[PDB]
Amino acid sequence: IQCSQRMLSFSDALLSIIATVMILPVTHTEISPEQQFDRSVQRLLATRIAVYLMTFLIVTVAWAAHTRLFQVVGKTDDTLALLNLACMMTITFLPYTFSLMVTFPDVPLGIFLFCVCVIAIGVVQALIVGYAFHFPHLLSPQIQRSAHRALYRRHVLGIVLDLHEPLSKERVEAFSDGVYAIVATLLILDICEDNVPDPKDVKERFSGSLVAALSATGPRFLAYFGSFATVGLLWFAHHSLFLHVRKATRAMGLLNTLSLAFVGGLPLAYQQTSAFARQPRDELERVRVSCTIIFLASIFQLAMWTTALLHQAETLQPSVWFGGREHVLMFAKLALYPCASLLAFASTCLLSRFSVGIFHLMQIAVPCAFLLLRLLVGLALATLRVL
Amino acid sequence: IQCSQRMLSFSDALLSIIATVMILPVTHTEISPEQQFDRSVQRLLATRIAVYLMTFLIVTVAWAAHTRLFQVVGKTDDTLALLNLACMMTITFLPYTFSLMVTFPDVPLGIFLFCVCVIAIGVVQALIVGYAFHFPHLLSPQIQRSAHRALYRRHVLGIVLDLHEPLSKERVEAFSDGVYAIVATLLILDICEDNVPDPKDVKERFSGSLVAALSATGPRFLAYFGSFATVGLLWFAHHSLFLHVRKATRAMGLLNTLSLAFVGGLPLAYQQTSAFARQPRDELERVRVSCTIIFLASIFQLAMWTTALLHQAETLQPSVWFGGREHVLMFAKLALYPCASLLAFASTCLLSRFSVGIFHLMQIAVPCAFLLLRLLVGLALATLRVL
Amino acid sequence: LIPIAVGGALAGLVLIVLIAYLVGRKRS
Amino acid sequence: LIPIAVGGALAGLVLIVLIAYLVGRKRS
Repeated sequence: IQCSQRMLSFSDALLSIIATVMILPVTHTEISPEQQFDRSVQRLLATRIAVYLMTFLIVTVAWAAHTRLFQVVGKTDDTLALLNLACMMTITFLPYTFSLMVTFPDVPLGIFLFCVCVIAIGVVQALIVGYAFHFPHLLSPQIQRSAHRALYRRHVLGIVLDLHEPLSKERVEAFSDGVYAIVATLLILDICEDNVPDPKDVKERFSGSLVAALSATGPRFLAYFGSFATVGLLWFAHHSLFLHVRKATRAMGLLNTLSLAFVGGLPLAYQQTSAFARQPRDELERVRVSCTIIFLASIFQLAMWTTALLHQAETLQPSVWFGGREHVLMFAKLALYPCASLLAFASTCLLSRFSVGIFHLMQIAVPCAFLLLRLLVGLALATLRVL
Repeated sequence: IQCSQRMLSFSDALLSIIATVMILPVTHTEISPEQQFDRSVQRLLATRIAVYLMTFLIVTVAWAAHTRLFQVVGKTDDTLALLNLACMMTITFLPYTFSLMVTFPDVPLGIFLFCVCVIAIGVVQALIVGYAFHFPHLLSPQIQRSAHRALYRRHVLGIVLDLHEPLSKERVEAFSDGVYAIVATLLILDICEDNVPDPKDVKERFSGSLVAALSATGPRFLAYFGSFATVGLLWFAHHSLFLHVRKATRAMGLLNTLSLAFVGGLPLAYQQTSAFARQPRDELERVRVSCTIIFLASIFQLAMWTTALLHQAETLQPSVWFGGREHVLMFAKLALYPCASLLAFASTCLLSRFSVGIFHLMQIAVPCAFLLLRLLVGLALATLRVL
Repeated sequence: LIPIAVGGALAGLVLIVLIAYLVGRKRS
Repeated sequence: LIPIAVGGALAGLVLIVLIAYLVGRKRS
């Protein structure tokens, strides 16, 4: 009988991969052919994005169920590890089955297969529940101390077959880290896959000048740079926030899920923004899309912190309470990105023809603002203390 | 000043992704055209495998350097998180630059770029070291307790610009979990990407019979099933082993690196083994390849445990020492896979024409043997106690 | 066109965040 | 052909693992 930490970490890694699987078709999409084949390509792109969002939400629901199930189960043994492996294996099929269902809604086979997958997940979780309750010493201390465990043995089974409830903070952190890491390095995978200069390619087009062939692919490298920087800074904000949380609630979990779902779209936004169009109006539209995606990504982290503030008296560390030693700094740190993204958006309307340059300048502004945030907060508070 | 656990976990996830990036070209390869275009395709395949191995080893070396660097550095702050993000971003380029160098060895540009990447990693790690030693309270308790810290401030810098030394057990676990999770779900990504029946595809070839179109792709689903099962059970063995380790040494780290590098090849082995050939001799060869890959993967886990046994008196938990309560069970658990793989290999020579069926039967035998391992060990020991 | 409308939706989102923060402050 | 030779290399690997285990046992 051993601690279950590592098996839950492995399960969280698997769940991150499975949830974010369906992003690959979106980034691997036929991005931009000239002469505006959009009138027919945009239906495909929108279908792919919708499938991505739906699959991510479904897998997140499955992950939440898993987190609760192994919250009631405290310890692990050789049998529970294998049962959890079976549960993970059956979970891994949800994206493909959902995509098949949406692809062929009229044929009942897809819906039947999705139902089969859900039933399998439920059955395996029920087996885990039964195994745990058949051996009392595996349950969490609270459950096996209680005398009503008999009712819980059926209650949890009924669940597996509200906003104030706790989630596992550790598993929220693990899943969020997995998703952030997958997204940040998303479009370096394809660069490695297909962007190394072919010897014949350089020989014919670039007459053997490898430097010319390399520079021909600058835009995708720049897009990767921007995407990684933005996603890393969003993760930094998330990490700073969650270093100060005592307990995580279901509302915070839902807001985190929304934040991650919207974070997932940044690689596409940057790929498109560096996929230069024929005329600059499309470029302004691309910048607007990037700004709105970033705002949507970060506003939900800010919303999560504000929601936790409603019960700070129990939910947060004292250092972040109202009037705390770092409350102002935390608010500024979480509000930075939404402000910059919103201003970059508004610039497209107010100072349109300079907005692309303003977006580029904002990309450089935000990281430095994060780096000096404590110093700038101190300076601003010192200035405003006597006003 | 806050704990650095989560930032190291995120760094380990990023490093797993970066190290395993170059496997994608191997699995996305032009697997098997009939009439044996191997005479020219095998050079490409071997080049890709060599690049994968070299890049994985390089990224593992970088990860080990990072683990030591943040072993000397104990705590983290807002600045160290951003510096670590910069270090990770610069690390992410190693695979592409190495591939470019190997692709164009005569052109000095690739070698220069690789040197630039290495120098950048070193410079950023030196900046982290300087920042840490400029603020004493961030270092680990041992270093800031010592009075020779002045020498260490230059010593670690000299390192960043032996077998008995300790590694971070937590980071070994995290990196291994990342790699195992990436590999296990490796060839479901492509199934989702390109294996959903196209409406026109089923309409023309299969006359609208979606079931026929689905069954046309059975082999890849079966390959995914086998790959996930094998990799999950290997991870289970790794997890059971490392639940009983007090300290991890550099020799154990090297053996773990070899184990992971050889684990990475299983998806290709299974994809090929389900990529049925024209005649069964090639099938026997494919089974041999799968068996040898599995043996290479697991024998190094067994070797790691045996190496740790040499200093069990300090390295392992008492329960696994010689004569311990679980020593025999641990040995059997780690030796299972090598034995089955070796027997499956030998069958190809001794009982060749039944060897494919024996491989299939072994795939079912191993998981059940793991499930009942404690009971079977008890039974065998009871029988042999009086012989 | 829509850009100003979607910007207004963004403004509404930040406004609900602000009202949540102010409610928390008042509760204290 | 090679199959038996590579199998012998595998046997050598397991043999070095076994010798390591026996050395550890003897050290006790």
